[PDB]
Amino acid sequence: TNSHGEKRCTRYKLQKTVRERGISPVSRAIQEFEEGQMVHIDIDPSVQKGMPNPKFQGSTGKVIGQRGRSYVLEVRSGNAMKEVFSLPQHLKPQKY
Amino acid sequence: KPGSMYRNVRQRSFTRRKYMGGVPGSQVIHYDMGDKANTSFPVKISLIVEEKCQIRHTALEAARITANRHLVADTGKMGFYMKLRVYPHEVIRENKSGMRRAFGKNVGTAARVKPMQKIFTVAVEKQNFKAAKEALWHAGQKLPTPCRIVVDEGAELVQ
Amino acid sequence: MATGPRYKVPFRRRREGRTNYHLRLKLLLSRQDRVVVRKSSRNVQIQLIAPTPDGDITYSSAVSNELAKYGYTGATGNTTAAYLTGLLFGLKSLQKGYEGGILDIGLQASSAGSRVYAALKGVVDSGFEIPCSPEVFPPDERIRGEHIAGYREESSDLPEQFEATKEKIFAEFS
Amino acid sequence: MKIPKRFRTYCPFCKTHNEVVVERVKKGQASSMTHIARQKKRQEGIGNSGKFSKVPGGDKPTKRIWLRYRCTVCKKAHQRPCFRAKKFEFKE
Amino acid sequence: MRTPIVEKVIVHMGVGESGQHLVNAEDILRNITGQEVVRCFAKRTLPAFSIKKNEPIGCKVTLRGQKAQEFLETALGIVEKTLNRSQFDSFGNVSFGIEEHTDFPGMRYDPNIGVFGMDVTVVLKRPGERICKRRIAARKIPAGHRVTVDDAIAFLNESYGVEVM
RNA sequence: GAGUUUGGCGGCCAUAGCGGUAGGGCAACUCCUGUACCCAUCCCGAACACAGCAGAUAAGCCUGCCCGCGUUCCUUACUGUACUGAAGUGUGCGAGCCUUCGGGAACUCUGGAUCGCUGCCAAGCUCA
RNA sequence: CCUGGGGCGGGACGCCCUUGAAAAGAUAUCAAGGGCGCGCAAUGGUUGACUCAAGCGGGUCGGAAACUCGCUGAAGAGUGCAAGAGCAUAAGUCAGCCUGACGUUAUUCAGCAUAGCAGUGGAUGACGAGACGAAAGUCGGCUCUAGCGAACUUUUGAGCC
RNA sequence: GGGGUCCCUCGCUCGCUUGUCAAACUCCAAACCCCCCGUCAUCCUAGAAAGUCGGAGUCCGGACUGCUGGGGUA
Ligand SMILES: [Mg+2]
Ligand SMILES: [Zn+2]
Repeated sequence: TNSHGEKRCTRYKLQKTVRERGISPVSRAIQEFEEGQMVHIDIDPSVQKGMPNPKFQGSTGKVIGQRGRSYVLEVRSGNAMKEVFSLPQHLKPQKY
Repeated sequence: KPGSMYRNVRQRSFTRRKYMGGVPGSQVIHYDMGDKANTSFPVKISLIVEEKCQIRHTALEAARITANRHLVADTGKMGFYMKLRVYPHEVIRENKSGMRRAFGKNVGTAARVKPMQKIFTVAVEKQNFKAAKEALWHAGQKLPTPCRIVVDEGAELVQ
Repeated sequence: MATGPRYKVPFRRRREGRTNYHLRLKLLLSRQDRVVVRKSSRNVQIQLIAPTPDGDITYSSAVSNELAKYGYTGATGNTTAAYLTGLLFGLKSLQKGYEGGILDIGLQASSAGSRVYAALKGVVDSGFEIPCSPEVFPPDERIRGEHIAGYREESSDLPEQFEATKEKIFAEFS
Repeated sequence: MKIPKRFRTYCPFCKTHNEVVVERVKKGQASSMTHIARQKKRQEGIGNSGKFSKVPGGDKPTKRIWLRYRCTVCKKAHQRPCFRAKKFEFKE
Repeated sequence: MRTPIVEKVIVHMGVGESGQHLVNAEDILRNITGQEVVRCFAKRTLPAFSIKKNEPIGCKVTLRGQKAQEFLETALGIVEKTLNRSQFDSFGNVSFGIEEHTDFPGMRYDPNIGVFGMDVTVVLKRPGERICKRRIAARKIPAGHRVTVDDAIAFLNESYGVEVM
C-alpha cells in the first residue's frame, strides 16, 4: 500500500535543477520580510530545516509574525487558512 | 495468439525492463540487410504505416524475412540495402483464476509505431526500383497496419 | 571543465577561491556588521561591512597606508602594523558611529598570535566592541615588536615608534 | 549496543551537569496488598473471573532497554524515554 | 623564473605487511632519511597478501629543501647517474626503484632485517606552483607554465648531471 | 565635481565555464626570501604562521583577441507542425480521428551575437 | 475481516518511498517496483585539516591484485539499511576536545488537502543547564522522509497530597 | 579477453556518422490548472465573509463526453 509520510510524492517538488544544485545563494537566507508582506513559498530542497510541507509549494503566504529565524505565514490550502512556519531560505518576495 | 490481441494502442509504454521480470526476447534477428556499405544508392523508398499500431516482434521478423527474401531473389544479395528502423521496445504481457490479480506475465515484445512513421527503408538502383517496391508491398502484408510506400530519394529518377 | 549542460559551475567567488559561502551564511545570520580583516603580504586592511541584496556595502575601512601620516615608518605588514591598523579602524568606526561587529577572518587560518588577532586586539583596545577570546590575542611584547634582537638591529626602532604612533592616534581621535 | 556506565549529563534536581552512573532498572515483584490484588481475591469464586482469568498477552520483538541515570552528587536518579534494543551491554 | 626546481622528494617502502618488519622498515628509513617517517594504511583487504583494511602496509616520507637535495644526490650516487626516458612522468616528475638499502654508505646490514627496496620519486615544478596549493584564491596552473619532460631532463643535467638516455 | 588603475567585500551564479594566442605592473597584488619568535606538520615552514632586502611579471591578476567545446539569446524554415482549453446532429467497423474559435512548443536548420554585467567602500594618481 | 461469489492461496489488515495520478491539491483496484518492525558510545556532537569514484602516466618478482607520486575529475563516490530527495572550503573522510542520544514547556502542521478524527511525529520557539569554536554559529542523536501502540493493571524514578 | 617465438587470428571497450525508445529517464517543455496582487464584471447594508445552535438524510449508485486514464484478449 501507499504511505502517508510528509515527503510523499515530492520527487520533483523537492528537487533542484541541475545548475542550481549545491549551495544556494546566501542572500536569499537573510531577506528580511515585513508584517503583512506577500511572499511566495518556493521550497529550497538543500535547506532541510524549517521547511513547510510540499503541499504548500507554490502558495503565496501573508507574513503575520516572526518566530526566531523563521516567519509565520497565513497560507491558503483549498478553502482553509493555515499557519505555515518557514525560514527565509524557502520564501521569496512578490514584486509589483 | 493472434496479433489482433496485442494490436491497438490504448495503454501506456511498458518498456522499463528493470522493474519487470523475464521478458522473452524478440525473434527478430537482423535490422540491416543487403549492402551495408554502399551509401550510393540513388533511388530510396520507405514503407510507412498509417495507423497507431503495436507490431509484435514475430510480425516484424516475418515481414523482414519476406522482404529480404524477395529482395535477394530480385536484385541479388548485394544489390539493395533494406533497413528495419524500429526496434520492439514495448513489453507485451498477457493475463495467463479469473480477473483477480490480473497483471499478467510478459509474453513478448513489440514496437509501438505512430502514423506515417517509416518501418522499412530500402535503397536500390534505378532498375531494381520496381522489385524493391513490390517486395516492400509483400512486407506490409505481414504487418497489422495499412501500409503505403513513399519514395525517399530519386523521385525524379523514377518519373 | 564544463563538459556538458549537466555541469554546475561554482559561484564566481568560489571559482576564484576567495569566498566560502557556508561560512558566509553562518556569519550573515548574526544580522551584525562584519569586521572583515584581510591581510596582504606587504600590509593589512580592515573593513566594516553590512550586506544588502544589491551587494555588500562597506561603512568604514583602514589600511596600513594610513600609518605614515601618524608617524609610523617600519614595516606595514607585521603584527605591530596590524595592531595599529586595527586601533585606527576601531577609533574611526567609533567616530563615524559604529561600535559593534563580529570578527570575520574569512579563509585565513585561525592561529593565536597572528596578524589578524593582533588587529582584533587593536580593535578591542580602541573601544570597538567585538566578541572574542583573549587566548587568541598576542602577547603585549609581540605587539610592541620584541622580535628584533634575533636577526636585525635596525628593527630596534619598532617599539618606540609603536608607542609614539599609539599616543598620536589616541590624541588624534580622542 | 553499548552505553557507558558513567558519563556526564544533566541532573534535573541539582540543575547542573554532573557525572551519572547508569543502572539497569529491575522489574520488581508485584505487591500482594495492592488494590488490584485485593480485587482479584474478591472476584474469585465459582466460575469465570473476568479480567483475572485472562492469560496475559505476548511480547514485542524487542523490548526497550530500561535504564536509570543515578546522579553521583545528589544520588537522586532520573529516567528518560529509553531506546529499544535486542542486545545491550555497558561500556566501562 | 622557468627553472624546474625540485619541489619535493618522496620515499616509500612497500613492505606489504606489518609486525616487526614494518617497524624495522620505518626505523631504517628514518635512519637513511634524517626525518620522521610516517606509515601507510591498506585501502582494502586482499587474501593474496592476506592483508586487512585499515592495516599498515608501507611507510613514506616527504623530503624538501636541502635535505631533499642531499638525499636525491645520494640516490643519484647509488644509481651511478644513469636513468632513461621511461622513468619520467608526463609532467617530468620522475620516479625510479632501488633494491638495496646497503647501497647507502653508513648503514650496516642486519641478518634479521634483510635487503629492502624503496621506491623514490622527486617532483619537479616551477617557481609559482604554490597557487594550486595555497588556501587564499587557489587556481589551476595552465599548460604552458607546467614542466615538460625535456625541460626536466635539462634541469637534471644542469643541476645534478644525470644523463638520461 | 569627474575619470582610469589597484585591493577588499559582493549580487546575479556558465552570456560568467573549458580551451588557445598577444600584451602590462609607478602605486597595488602575486610569485618569490628565510625560520629568532606566535603558530605547525598524522613526516616536510609543502600549507598554515611569523618576519621580509632583493629578483621576476614567467605564472596568479588585468587588457585585447579566436566560435573551437559548453551555455544563453535572436534570427529564416520546419510552422502556426506537435500538443492542447472550449463547443460540435462532424467522421471511422474499431483502436480513433476531424472542423471552428483561442493558445502554442521541443529538436533541427539559415544567418549572427555571447570568451560577463553590475553594486559598495578604500588607496592612489590624472581635476578645471 | 478484505476477497471480480465463498473457500484454498494471499494480506494490497500498521508504518515508509517511486510510478499509477491526467505539470496546484486530492484520487481507487488482490495496481506495478518495493521496504520496514532494526543497527550504532560511535556508525553521535562540534572545531580544524583535507577531498571522493574511475581512468592515463612513473615506481623493483609489490604482475595486468595490494602501497606510493603527478594529471583529468561538480560527484560519475560516501553519507548504516527500501525508494526518492539533499550535500563538495560539504550533510563525506581523518584527527583534537566532548555527550545536545540534555530536564521542563508553547504553538502550528500532517497522519486526517478541502474538512471532524486517537498516541504519535516534525518544524519552529521559550525556561535551565552545558559541549566544541577567535567568534558567528552548530548541537533536542546518526542529511530528510519508515523502525512502532489507547484505556485498565503492575513495576520503577523525584517530591509532594 | 575469445581461437588453430604467446609469430599473427580477434569479441568487448573508446571516438565520428546512422536507426530506435521509456510508466518508476530529462538539457528541454506547453495548453488547462493553483496561490497572491491590480483591473473589469457580478453579488452585497432588502446583509459579504465569519461564528453559535436546532433538524436530518447520506456512506448499494449509474450513465454520456474527455483523460491513448489503470488492469484486461475484450
Ligand atoms: Mg467474508
Ligand atoms: Zn544531581
